[PDB]
Amino acid sequence: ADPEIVEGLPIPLAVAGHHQPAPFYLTADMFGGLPVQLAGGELSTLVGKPVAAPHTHPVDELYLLVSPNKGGARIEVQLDGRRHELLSPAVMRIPAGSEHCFLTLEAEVGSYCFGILLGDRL
Amino acid sequence: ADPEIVEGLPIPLAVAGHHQPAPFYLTADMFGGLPVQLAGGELSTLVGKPVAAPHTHPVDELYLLVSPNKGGARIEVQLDGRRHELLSPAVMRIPAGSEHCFLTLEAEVGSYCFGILLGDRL
Repeated sequence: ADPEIVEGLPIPLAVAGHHQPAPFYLTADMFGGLPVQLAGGELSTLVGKPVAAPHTHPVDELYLLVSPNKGGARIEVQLDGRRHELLSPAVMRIPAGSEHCFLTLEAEVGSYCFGILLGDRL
Repeated sequence: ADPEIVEGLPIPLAVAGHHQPAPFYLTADMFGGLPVQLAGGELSTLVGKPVAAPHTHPVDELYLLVSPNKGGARIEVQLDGRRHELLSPAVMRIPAGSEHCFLTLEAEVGSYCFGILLGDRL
């Protein structure tokens, strides 16, 4: 087993507000310790099916939205109780402590949203 | 214009070893300053077409490989002059200073590889 690689992905972690574990691709324990965590997933099966209720983390975060066609995915991010619209590709800042969640309004195969956590606590 | 969002993506930055600019989705200047940078892209048009010669960065890095079907993308990462194989989903550590690059061997629509730079210098 090659210590430079992790193939045991995603790592499903319990996360506040979620109805099933969130899929993690980077965790804080990896490779002797990372300064970020990263969760997310492909959106084609999540149209109209939010992964979570509004929830918080004690670290700043970023949402990253990508899709193979320009504008191929659209999400709504609730932040501080108000909706923001993202059209792929896009990034959005989510301040530490802020109540947030996203909803997929449209996606194609290969649309991805990731939550990038700028620290090691959830 | 909503300061919490960046829609002007990707941000094509000149990067050593590349033949065209690398597509950045997170840059160090964003949102008043980030501690990471992130570049990458969809792999279906990159099968057999490496983006770069071996090159280095002065910060630790991670490669993240995802695809809509489990095992739907396979890449080879050269690290320290030796090839490592990644089958999606996977992550690989790339130590600061280490000569590295990747080659897409197989991908489907929606396969993505990202380089996640654990610092603010290239």
